[PDB]
Amino acid sequence: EHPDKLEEKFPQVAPDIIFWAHDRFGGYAQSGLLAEITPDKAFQDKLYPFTWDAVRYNGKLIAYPIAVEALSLIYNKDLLPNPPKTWEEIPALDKELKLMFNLQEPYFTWPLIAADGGYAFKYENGKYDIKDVGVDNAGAKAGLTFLVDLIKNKHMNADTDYSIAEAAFNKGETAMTINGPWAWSNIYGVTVLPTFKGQPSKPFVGVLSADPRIAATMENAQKGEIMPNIPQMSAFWYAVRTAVINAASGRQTVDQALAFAQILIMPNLTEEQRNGFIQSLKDDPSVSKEILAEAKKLNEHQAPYKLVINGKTLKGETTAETAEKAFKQYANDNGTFTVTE
Amino acid sequence: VRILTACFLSLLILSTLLGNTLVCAAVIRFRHLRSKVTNFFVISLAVSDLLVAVLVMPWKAVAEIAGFWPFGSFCNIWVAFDIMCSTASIWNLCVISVDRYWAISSPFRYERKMTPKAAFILISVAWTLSVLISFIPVQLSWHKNCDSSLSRTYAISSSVISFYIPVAIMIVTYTRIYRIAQKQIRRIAALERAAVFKRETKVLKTLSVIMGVFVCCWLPFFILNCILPFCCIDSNTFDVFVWFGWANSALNPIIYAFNADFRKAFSTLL
Amino acid sequence: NIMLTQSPSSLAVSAGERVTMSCKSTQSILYNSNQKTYLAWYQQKPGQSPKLLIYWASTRASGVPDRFTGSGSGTDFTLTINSVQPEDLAVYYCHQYLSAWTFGGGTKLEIKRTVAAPSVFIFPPSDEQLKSGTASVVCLLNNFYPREANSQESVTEQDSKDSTYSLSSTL
Amino acid sequence: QVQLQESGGGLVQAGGSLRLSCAASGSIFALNIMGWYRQAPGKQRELVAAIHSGGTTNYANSVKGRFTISRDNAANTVYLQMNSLKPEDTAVYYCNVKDFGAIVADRDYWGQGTQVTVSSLEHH
Amino acid sequence: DVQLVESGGGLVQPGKSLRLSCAASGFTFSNFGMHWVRQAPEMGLEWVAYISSGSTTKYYGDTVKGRFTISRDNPKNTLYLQMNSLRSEDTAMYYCARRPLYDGDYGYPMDYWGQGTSVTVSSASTKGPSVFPLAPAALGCLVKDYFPEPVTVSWNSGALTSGVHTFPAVLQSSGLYSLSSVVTVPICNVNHKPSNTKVDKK
Ligand SMILES: CCN(CC)C(=O)[C@@H]1C=C2c3cccc4[nH]cc(c34)C[C@H]2N(C)C1
Ligand SMILES: OC[C@H]1O[C@H](O[C@H]2[C@H](O)[C@@H](O)[C@@H](O)O[C@@H]2CO)[C@H](O)[C@@H](O)[C@@H]1O
Repeated sequence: EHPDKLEEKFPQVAPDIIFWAHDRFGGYAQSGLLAEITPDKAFQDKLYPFTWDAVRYNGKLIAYPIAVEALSLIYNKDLLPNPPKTWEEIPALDKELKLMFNLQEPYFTWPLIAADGGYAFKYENGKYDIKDVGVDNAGAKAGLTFLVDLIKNKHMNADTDYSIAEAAFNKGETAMTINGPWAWSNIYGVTVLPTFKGQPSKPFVGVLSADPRIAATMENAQKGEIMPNIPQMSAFWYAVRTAVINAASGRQTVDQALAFAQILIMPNLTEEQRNGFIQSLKDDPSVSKEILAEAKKLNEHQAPYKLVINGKTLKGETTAETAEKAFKQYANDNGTFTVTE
Repeated sequence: VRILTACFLSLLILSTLLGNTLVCAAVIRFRHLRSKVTNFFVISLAVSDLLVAVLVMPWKAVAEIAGFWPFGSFCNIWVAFDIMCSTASIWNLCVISVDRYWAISSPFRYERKMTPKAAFILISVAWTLSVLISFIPVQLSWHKNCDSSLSRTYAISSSVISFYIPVAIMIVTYTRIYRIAQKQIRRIAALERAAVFKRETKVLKTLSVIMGVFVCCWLPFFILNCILPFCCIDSNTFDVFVWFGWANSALNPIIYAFNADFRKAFSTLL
Repeated sequence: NIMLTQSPSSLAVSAGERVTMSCKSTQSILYNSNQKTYLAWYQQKPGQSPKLLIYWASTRASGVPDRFTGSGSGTDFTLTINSVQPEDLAVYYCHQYLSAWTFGGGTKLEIKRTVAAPSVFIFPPSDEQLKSGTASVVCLLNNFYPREANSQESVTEQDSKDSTYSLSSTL
Repeated sequence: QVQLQESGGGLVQAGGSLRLSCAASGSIFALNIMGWYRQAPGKQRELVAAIHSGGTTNYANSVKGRFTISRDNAANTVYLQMNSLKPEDTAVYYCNVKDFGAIVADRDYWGQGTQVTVSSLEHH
Repeated sequence: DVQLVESGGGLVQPGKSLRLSCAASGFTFSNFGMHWVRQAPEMGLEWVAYISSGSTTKYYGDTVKGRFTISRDNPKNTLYLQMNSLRSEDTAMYYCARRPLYDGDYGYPMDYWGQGTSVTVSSASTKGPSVFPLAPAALGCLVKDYFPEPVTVSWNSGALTSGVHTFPAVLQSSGLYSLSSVVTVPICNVNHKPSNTKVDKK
């Protein structure tokens, strides 16, 4: 069985076994939807260690890896002899013929955004930084502005999806697309994704858990990074998705979409505060940076000598010549240094 | 006809005095009027205007009535006071226009940079310039009944530093203000048309009533003062133009001190 | 920072007499969730910390005598004592804890009683005081009912046991 | 005459959001500034936010990023969003309309403002 | 029962720092929030600062924001108030008061208050008190020549309470304070913490 929106159907339902990427298993295990199956050493030996590392979370093994998937540039040899090496040359080649991929899912367009340095949940000192969300940096901004510029240049449709892209590529209409190993059974040549601003594309590597093509896939993978396993990924993805729906459709600018994504990523903010920040970013983008700074500030808020006298009538204590003279004056006004009478 | 001339001139002096005194009283009596920094400039202007009606106009009026200059050993100081007051009023108008432009173009920076200290410094600079151009040359015999003939170079320099440059500054200031207002009105009209000229005409009429009055009042006087030394024109027309430039002092508060706030102040004061 | 005001600055009433004090607020302090007005009264005796008497402007605290009653709404509140006891001589402060915590000016209450006769006494300066050069004689008048009897004087606060003042004067 | 009808103020828990709205009825010149000020009991009236007809906005150093002012396209309706409210934000919020109809001066219109209270109680 | 004590007060110069401390006992200090309040004759009661249970949110007054800093140490059940840039108006008696849990649901405001510490700010130096016994039935003792206000007197070490009258101190012409403690019988002890003096009148 393969119900639609499986990643979104499973949470509300919890099938005996689920076959999906490991990035979603984090949120599932955070609430206790997946059963902790006990693995065997003989079963761990027959599998690669990097797969176990990718599927590892909180120091425990959740499910068994099946295979490694990564995006690659699939082009038709009948249309062009060699594939473009840099994104900047696609706008030209395209206009010389007249690239098309899934514009709805953010996983297909994230490589272009992260090519120039876009990142999320930075991996520092061997751990992910949930507070350091760099989806609003210069790299992601350049990637998304280039994406919307290509969309506006009559190069890619704003409503295209995986089905339309596949149907157009099978008929020989489009010259190239971006797809992973799952599209080979339905479909030529495949290669690494083109570079952007000199920097290489960073596609996420989705390891499923419970030859020249493989070479290109592994090269795209090692050029990218493995998807995190923190529960904050799923929601984050949705945020990015909205940005995509806010970028290709032209509903708002790039800065507004990135600010919306940043606000949606913050889980600690309630619904009312989230809507307030969204409206603040809508009605005033001039200070959007300060608004995001205040939103972050609020995110960490809702996160779950002495003298002794022994006279005949006056006795007790009170508080070297510089002090002895003052003590003598005080004693005179009263009618360790000790004085008695 | 001399009697009628006297009547008219006296009426003008009395109206100028009454306007200046009313403006000064309405400004110094209420606190919310002095809260605005720009109003300070107006005060200076008013003060200058007041002097024009006290130490300048009455003496010339009585001299023209009598037909000569009875005030012996007073012509030099009188001409000095006249030049000082004229330069002070012109520079006050110029700085008022500059302040209005700075407030309209960039109000966020105007509210933070323009402070009472800055207004006082500008007023003091204008007064010192007026003094340096009026008293220093006259007392040192550089400008040379009484008629006070004028040299060519000194007259040209005074007309250039006290009328031409401030006039050009005010012209460019009002031009920038008009361009900004026209851009805003065009934006509003485009928005209204997308949602589905009287404002520009009103702005033009306001700018005209503001500038053209002083222009027609003070242009021919300086033109004659610059043409006569080079040579001719008669003294009657020169005196008429001087009286027009002086009546401009009385007309000033009607243009610069007749807004809604000043109207309410005059209504609640009397 | 809601400001509160107490109209009675200082008043004196006889023992057992029904007294009342009003309090004015600058704005409403009603909570829309529980529909409870957030206002409280504190009692501070001479030489003691404030003591909570009534909270919510309607509910009396534990251990507080029943003579104290709180009422009102909106911006007008009232604290009434049906029988002011001699032990009730203290300062009453209104306080609000919905918005930023602020306190009022305080209402000083005094006890009126009969005209008690004062006991007079005099003490010359001791030898130890004359040694320093001071010769200030000390006059003392205990048990004054009224507060009025190089010189300086000091009056003791009206004790909550006999309700009588005591004065002293020195040169 | 120019009328300013303000609304949206009231009681709100700390950290919440609130949207105040001021409708300006009457003939207003193009060049004009619309701002929101706050006045607390005992203290003086201070500036909170302002916006010019050209789209530029200005905020104070204590409300920068937290508060956001905006104006409508043609309705001349001013909106003020406030997020992450603090206990010290309770005050009377007035709407100041500075009109430059007379180039030689400016006219200030007020609408008497509205009260805003920020709670500090704890729950659960 | 709930008990709160304060310490750290005394005589300090304007602009100097002061770390007032408060010790709480008889309850789970870690659960209840704390408030520092101050009272003076010129302003009456005036809330100064507030700290929550977990030190997540801290609130300060309008005239003290930035100058004072409130904190708490739960492992030792202690509260601290660091006052800096002390002005002339900061002189007052400072009390600590707990905050009942979830006042929004139950409405219980600050109920338990400490003993309070008097803080005085001035450029003058400390000065020990001088006692003068005034014998006559009634006998008194005059405490003079002491600038700091905090001072207490106990007749016969507190053996009796009836008939004792400690007159409030007044500002002497020389800038010092003077008071009288008289007992009407049918020796005492005077303590002055700011100068740390324990004197016997007779
Ligand atoms: C016919 C003779 N008279 C009168 C005695 C003048 O020329 C006056 C001289 C003036 C004069 C000279 C030089 C510089 C100046 N700035 C401003 C004025 C000014 C004013 C101007 N007044 C109006 C006339
Ligand atoms: O919506 C984006 C989507 O991306 C991922 O799923 C990829 C996955 O890498 C492949 O197994 C294949 O199914 O293509 C998918 C594109 O939809 C993430 O695993 C998922 O969380 C995310 O929603």
